[PDB]
Amino acid sequence: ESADLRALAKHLYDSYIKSFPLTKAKARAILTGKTTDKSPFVIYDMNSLMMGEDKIKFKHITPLQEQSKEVAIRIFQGCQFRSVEAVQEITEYAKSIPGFVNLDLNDQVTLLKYGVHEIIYTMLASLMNKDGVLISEGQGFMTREFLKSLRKPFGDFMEPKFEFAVKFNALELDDSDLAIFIAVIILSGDRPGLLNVKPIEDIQDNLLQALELQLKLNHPESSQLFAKLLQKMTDLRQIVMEHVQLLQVIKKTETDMSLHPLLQEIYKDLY
Amino acid sequence: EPSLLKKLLLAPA
Ligand SMILES: CN(CCOc1ccc(C[C@H](Nc2ccccc2C(=O)c2ccccc2)C(=O)O)cc1)c1ccccn1
Repeated sequence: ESADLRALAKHLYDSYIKSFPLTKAKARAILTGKTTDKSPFVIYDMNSLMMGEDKIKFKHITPLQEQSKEVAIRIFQGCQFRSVEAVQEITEYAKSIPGFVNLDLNDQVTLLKYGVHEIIYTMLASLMNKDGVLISEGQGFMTREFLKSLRKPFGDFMEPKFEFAVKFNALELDDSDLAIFIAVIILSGDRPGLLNVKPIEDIQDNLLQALELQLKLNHPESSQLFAKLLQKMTDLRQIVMEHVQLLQVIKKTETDMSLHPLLQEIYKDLY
Repeated sequence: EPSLLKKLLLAPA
């Protein structure tokens, strides 16, 4: 019973640590200053983005600053670059969820396809405070105000993620809780087009029991925290769907802003 | 057309 659920929780946490370089613990230490590392470079405008380019991981044909003469598109390109790597991290993590790699490979694909952005948005909250988001493994802090100032639809992308994060961060989960929660998101048996749902739901039932136990043990003073966290899963879907519509605006109105093929594959026929 | 997600899922380690 609960014996293996504690082992599962620990296995997931260890895998999470292996898969995600910038944990919530590291990010909070940076965001609160409880680190001996130098303060992240604060990107709050065109000029600061130009000077902080060296802190935004970006490997391309030319430097980030030369991607466009326009700030919004530089941000778009750097964020796309990060998302591709985020997807790869989440995929590695997923493969460590017990049972996951034994599922139909086409179902593994489907679970990843519909789960990765929900997980990205969940984990982005770990990197956020009310005023901005850590970027490039905490190498840069991009202000919420700056992101909101970008011309439409560029300035509409991050604000719903900040609004989600402020409420989600109020739950005060830590990495050990998050490791099980994002496993629960991945193992969702109601993703469209799943070929064989029972094995997925069976895994998710175990993950849900380990999450509930983990939350009770780790947050004894937070009654119904499980119930509160479960109610956020549905918010993530709305964020994804709203993000899709914004990407659709980019696609219908901007030239030369095709997505990385991995993102195109994820988004193709999404919902 | 070959799935990039499949490539990532089949990659070892
Ligand atoms: C904001 N941030 C941290 C990572 O934030 C993420 C925020 C969202 C995502 C998901 C990802 N988003 C995009 C994908 C391609 C291009 C732009 C976006 C944006 O989301 C976007 C668009 C316009 C303005 C701002 C963002 C997706 O859908 O795959 C992944 C990561 C950045 C920003 C610039 C450089 C590096 N770090």
